[PDB]
Amino acid sequence: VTLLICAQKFNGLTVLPPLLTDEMIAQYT
Amino acid sequence: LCFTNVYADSFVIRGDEVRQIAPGQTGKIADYNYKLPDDFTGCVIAWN
Amino acid sequence: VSMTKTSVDCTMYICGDSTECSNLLLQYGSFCTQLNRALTGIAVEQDKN
Amino acid sequence: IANQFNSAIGKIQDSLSSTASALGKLQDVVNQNAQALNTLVKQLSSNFGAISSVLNDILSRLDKVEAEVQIDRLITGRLQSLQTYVTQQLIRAAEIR
Amino acid sequence: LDPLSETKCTLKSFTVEKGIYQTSNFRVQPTESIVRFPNITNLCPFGEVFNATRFASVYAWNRKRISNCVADYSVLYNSASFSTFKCYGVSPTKLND
Amino acid sequence: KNKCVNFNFNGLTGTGVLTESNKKFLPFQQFGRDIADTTDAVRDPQTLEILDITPCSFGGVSVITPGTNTSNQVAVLYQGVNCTEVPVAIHADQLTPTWRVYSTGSNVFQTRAGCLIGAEHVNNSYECDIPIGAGICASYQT
Ligand SMILES: *[C@@H]1O[C@H](CO)[C@@H](O[C@@H]2O[C@H](CO)[C@@H](O)[C@H](O)[C@H]2NC(C)=O)[C@H](O)[C@H]1NC(C)=O
Ligand SMILES: *[C@@H]1O[C@H](CO)[C@@H](O[C@@H]2O[C@H](CO)[C@@H](O)[C@H](O)[C@H]2NC(C)=O)[C@H](O)[C@H]1NC(C)=O
Ligand SMILES: *[C@@H]1O[C@H](CO)[C@@H](O)[C@H](O)[C@H]1NC(C)=O
Ligand SMILES: *[C@@H]1O[C@H](CO)[C@@H](O)[C@H](O)[C@H]1NC(C)=O
Ligand SMILES: *[C@@H]1O[C@H](CO)[C@@H](O)[C@H](O)[C@H]1NC(C)=O
Ligand SMILES: *[C@@H]1O[C@H](CO)[C@@H](O)[C@H](O)[C@H]1NC(C)=O
Repeated sequence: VTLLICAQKFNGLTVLPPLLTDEMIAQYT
Repeated sequence: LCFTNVYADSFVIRGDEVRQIAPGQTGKIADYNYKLPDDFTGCVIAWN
Repeated sequence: VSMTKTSVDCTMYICGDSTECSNLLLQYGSFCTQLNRALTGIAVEQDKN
Repeated sequence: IANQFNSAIGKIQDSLSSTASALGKLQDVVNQNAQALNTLVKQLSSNFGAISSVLNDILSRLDKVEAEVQIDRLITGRLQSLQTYVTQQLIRAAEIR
Repeated sequence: LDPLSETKCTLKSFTVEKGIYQTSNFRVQPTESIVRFPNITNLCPFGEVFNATRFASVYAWNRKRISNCVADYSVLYNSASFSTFKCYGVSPTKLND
Repeated sequence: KNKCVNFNFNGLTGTGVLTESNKKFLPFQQFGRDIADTTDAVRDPQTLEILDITPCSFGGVSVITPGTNTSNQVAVLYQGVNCTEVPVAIHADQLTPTWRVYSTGSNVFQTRAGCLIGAEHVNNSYECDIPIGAGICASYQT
């Protein structure tokens, strides 16, 4: 699974990070 | 209808400049003499 | 389990550096705040999930 | 029972190391989210009946008076563009929940 | 006045509960302004249009190219001689920009 | 170039950061367009030097508080911001936010979530109190 965006930002569209990083998800798992 | 305050602004111009007394206009009467606000409320009355 | 969190500045999307647009957009009331309240509720839920 | 388990976990890797499409349920989510932001950026290019899709082309040309009738069109069409996106995302968030 | 005041003002409450509270997006504003027009040492021959001795009949209306020249439209719009001066996708006052 | 300015090209007045474009614009190509159908580049009419336009730096801002009941002290998170863009944020270049008591720095911590100011970074881990993102939380403590 592989996760434009810059142009979306130039237009007020932003992505926020998840609270648990992929390392914290892997520690729980 | 009632009104909070009322004013009458009185003056003389030429028939050709009467169009400049409307709000949001341009030209030497609207720019150098008498400007109405772009949100004007009131009535413009003119006669020969 | 979750999806991408997004936030959308309703002023910058609708009004591209336009004060006139802003002063016009203010005539719709709470729409922009309601859109950000919705996307924040979706975004908080991605961490709950 | 242990050799079976070890062989069954072996096949799990083989399958994931081989096929391109096994996580199709997760990529879809990424594809849906991206497609909705790319559609929302495309809405900006629409006139909605204004003389241009660009506010700088309206402000530089029409004076405030003539401009507001054009700016309102762009505000009206964009506002819906955002409402559409947020309604699609609120419905789509309930699928993910 | 301060971040906290912007959260009180965004929550519409004079007290704020413990937690993170998104506020207005920040943004650096222009340090100065810039204008970049192709430098033209010649102006446009509007006198050879508006003061030409003979106009064309409407059944065979004339068409003149205006090119590689500066156009001061404030002179054209300031003249009280024109009974009609209507601009349809632009405004005459902002033609100079 | 590399400055927040109100540029104007061929009648096109726009606000953005002009920058020499690395894009190999063909001679005929005047303006440069971004995927968003927006102007990401433009040709200078006088001195031919293709210019990438980029918008001036921005992000969300989020305020972290033990709650007005507990105290008035707060910490500020600048979303998706590297710490070096908060020295860039100066009153000289007035920003939408008129307040700037945080640009005094010394506690500017960098989170993957963004630039966080007024909160003291520590090595101790705790249960998450206020969630900042990318593994970081904040809390009001001695
Ligand atoms: C019962 O089934 C198991 C498999 O579940 C059989 O075990 C396999 O036996 C073959 C040889 O016949 C080996 O090559 C395989 O490695 C064995 N399986 C595993 C995973 O190690 C077993 O033979 C079956 N028993 C009967 C009586 O049929
Ligand atoms: C067309 O001719 C008239 C006069 O023949 C010009 O009008 C003059 O304009 C100047 C300013 O450029 C004024 O100072 C004069 O007072 C005007 N004279 C009169 C009698 O009107 C007009 O400029 C000419 N138009 C063009 C495009 O050359
Ligand atoms: C403007 O003047 C400069 C002077 O060096 C020249 O190089 C440039 O070509 C001129 N602008 C235009 C119209 O190209
Ligand atoms: C905190 O809340 C309590 C009630 O729960 C109230 O009595 C007290 O005055 C508050 N303190 C401050 C400083 O807000
Ligand atoms: C911020 O920029 C500096 C450049 O000196 C870089 O070294 C650092 O990793 C960046 N921090 C983040 C995570 O943005
Ligand atoms: C964290 O530990 C490092 C050494 O690993 C030390 O240099 C640093 O000062 C510590 N920071 C805090 C906040 O205690």
